[PDB]
Amino acid sequence: RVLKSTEMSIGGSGENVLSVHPVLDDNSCLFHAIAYGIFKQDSVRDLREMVSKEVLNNPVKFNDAILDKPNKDYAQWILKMESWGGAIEIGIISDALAVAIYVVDIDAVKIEKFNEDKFDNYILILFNGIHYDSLTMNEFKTVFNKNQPESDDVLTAALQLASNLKQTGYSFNTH
Amino acid sequence: MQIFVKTLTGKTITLEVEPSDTIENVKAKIQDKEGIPPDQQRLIFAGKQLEDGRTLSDYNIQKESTLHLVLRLRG
Repeated sequence: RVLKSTEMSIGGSGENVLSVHPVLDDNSCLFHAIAYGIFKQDSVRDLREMVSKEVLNNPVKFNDAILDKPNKDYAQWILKMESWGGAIEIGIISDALAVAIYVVDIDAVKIEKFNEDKFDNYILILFNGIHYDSLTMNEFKTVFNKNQPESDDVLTAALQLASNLKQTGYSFNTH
Repeated sequence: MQIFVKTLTGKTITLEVEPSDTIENVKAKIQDKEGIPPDQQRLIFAGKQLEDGRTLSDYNIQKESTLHLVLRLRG
């Protein structure tokens, strides 16, 4: 078989395939992407609220300068379905679910890791600059473990996939 | 000179800089060590949002000063 543009071979074994799992293009795609990786059953409400809660409950770490916004404002703001999640949400969600979250950054051709040295299990979400999707192996596995050999083959696959997607113009970016 | 950068994900990281290094240089140094694009980086020292153009001496950042790094990545 010949792979689709959203797919990438993993390792030389030839059995395994990494692929984009596209999520709804609304304003909460970051949450769809994480929810798919971890719960495989869409949640956005629960995810937004846990971020907002953690923010309220620790104004010292998440102080106004860190947040670029008054602690109380951001807690309210991130509860709105039109508010775009980003690094701050990822960090909190990662902590709270004891799973690392790796952003496969298409425009940068880099992988930005969150909590990779606290948690050995991780998911991959695919960031095209304005949108998030999820990444699966063989369309059934979404949680990987950085201590297994498969893991490097997977990360290598993610990078090539990112590279292919950037080349074919699915990148966009904003800064 | 040696300064520290702490992330919201509990990571502490040691840079080697100079008072005349710009925040940009520091951001590049962070890219080189952590693989994060500078355009996705916000740096904070002493409740200030540091600007790409100013230098480290401008913010009195010196030996064993700790910087805070927050990413963007909004989608």
